Amino acid sequence: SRVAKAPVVVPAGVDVKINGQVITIKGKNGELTRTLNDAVEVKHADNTLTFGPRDGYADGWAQAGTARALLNSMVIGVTEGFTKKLQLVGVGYRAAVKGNVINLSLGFSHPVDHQLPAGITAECPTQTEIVLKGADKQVIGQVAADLRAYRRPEPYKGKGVRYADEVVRTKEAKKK
Amino acid sequence: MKVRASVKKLCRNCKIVKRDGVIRVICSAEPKHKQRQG
Amino acid sequence: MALNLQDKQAIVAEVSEVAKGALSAVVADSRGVTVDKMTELRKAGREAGVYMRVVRNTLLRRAVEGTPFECLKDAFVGPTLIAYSMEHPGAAARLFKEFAKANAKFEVKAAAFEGELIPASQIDRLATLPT
Amino acid sequence: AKKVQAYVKLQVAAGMANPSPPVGPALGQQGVNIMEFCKAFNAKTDSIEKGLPIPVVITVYADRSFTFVTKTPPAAVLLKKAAGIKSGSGKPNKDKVGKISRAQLQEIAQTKAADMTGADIEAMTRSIEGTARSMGLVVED
RNA sequence: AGCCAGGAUGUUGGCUUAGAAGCAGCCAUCAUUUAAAGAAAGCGUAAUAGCUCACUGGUCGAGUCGGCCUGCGCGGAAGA
Repeated sequence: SRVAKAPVVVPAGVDVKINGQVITIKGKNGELTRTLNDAVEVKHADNTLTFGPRDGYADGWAQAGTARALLNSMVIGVTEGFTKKLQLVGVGYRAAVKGNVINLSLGFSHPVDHQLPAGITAECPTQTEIVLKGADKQVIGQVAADLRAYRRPEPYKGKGVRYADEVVRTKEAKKK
Repeated sequence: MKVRASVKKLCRNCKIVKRDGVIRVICSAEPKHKQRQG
Repeated sequence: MALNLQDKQAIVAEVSEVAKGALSAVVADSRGVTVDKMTELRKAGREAGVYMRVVRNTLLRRAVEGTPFECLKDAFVGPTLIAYSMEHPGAAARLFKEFAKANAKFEVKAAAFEGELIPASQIDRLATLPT
Repeated sequence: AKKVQAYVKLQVAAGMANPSPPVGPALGQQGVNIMEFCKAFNAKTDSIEKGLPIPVVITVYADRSFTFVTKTPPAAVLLKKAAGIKSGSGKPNKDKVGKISRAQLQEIAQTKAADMTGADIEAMTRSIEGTARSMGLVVED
């Protein structure tokens, strides 16, 4: 509820449309839209955006705090744009992009080609690293989860697609 | 995953969650503390 | 911490000694380690002893409550990391620009120390010392 | 002494050299040449006491440059020195060993108080005094 | 509660000292230095260490923490 009380401040140029429960934000990076739960009173009423519980709903302050932090990261995404950074540690692992398609070679008997949704811009600074940018914080975490799901960081040599910040905990071979 | 009838926090880092009507125990430190039931 | 007066027994002990003292400074360590306190109070260990204070109580109404008792102008020193450097022995004593050495010594930023009362000035280097 | 990657605290034996089941690869896992350390320490054994658990603070630099910082022996083994009763805790509170005074113990505390980290030399001896019954000793008063 | 800091000095503490180094088992568990930091909280090491942790500063700005007694619920709950 502390996050519900602290309002979000829309920067310059970032549009806001409130036709009831549907919220449309137009920005520099792109245009995000989000329909909220039917238990929040989002009142622009000013520059900033505040969030209040609508009448009757018992989890009004529960739905309020998730309405803020959605629209908080939503207005960050249209201005700065979120970046997920991945890393292909493992011998003979390659990453490359061809448009909205990421080509991966993770030691399989066939290449895996993951097609990005509309809104993701992936590039390869080196061949063992994936950095992708996009507007929505939710959708770049989802496509980072799908690329990690192809080859998880096994706990012995750490081989596999991992996040760049993610720590991995290794084990030892049993005794011999 | 230790299925039980009585889950408890074993590690200091063990946390109780209530996903989908089931009570789990998630420990970020240890994977042998991953429990569910009860 | 304990109840109301135990939170404020040091705040009435804040100004009882600088009632007969007059000058002080500012120190802080957002990088330095215990060897700073172990040796810059060994600096106090050769100056007077223990109670050359390095107390860190500048919370937004904690030392601000202890501020209108003595040296009224230090109410604007309420924000981020501040420790009050109490010293009696010697008008313009030893610990006056050894903090300028401490800018280099092991406590990389000393919270932009400058010195407040009786040079009758803010920022101006403390160099007129009666030794 | 640099920061801690190969920084250790060591020297089970001072008068004895290279105690390999005590220390051995305790620094050899960090791989420091202790052969340059010991004959240097034999030149550091020019002035003071012999055959005693005296510790050391060792950190090396990036390019094999080595550095020791020795201190006085620990206050738990300072009780065995000025008193002559080479025993300690085991279970100390019901272990009776012996007793010497604050005026007997202070002779070696005349040197080590600057070697220790304090300004109260009358209280760095109290780091032996409360150690005494924690190693089963009494203090004459 | 986060966030930005410290988290040490005696001291491998005699010891089972084969070593347990604040981190297996003994028993102590005091003192330096204090803004505060545990002869140590747990992880990780053959032995250190790493690493955070209590504790202790700053920020922010309000309630927060843990038991007790009860109402109704949840899991425990697999069969032809």
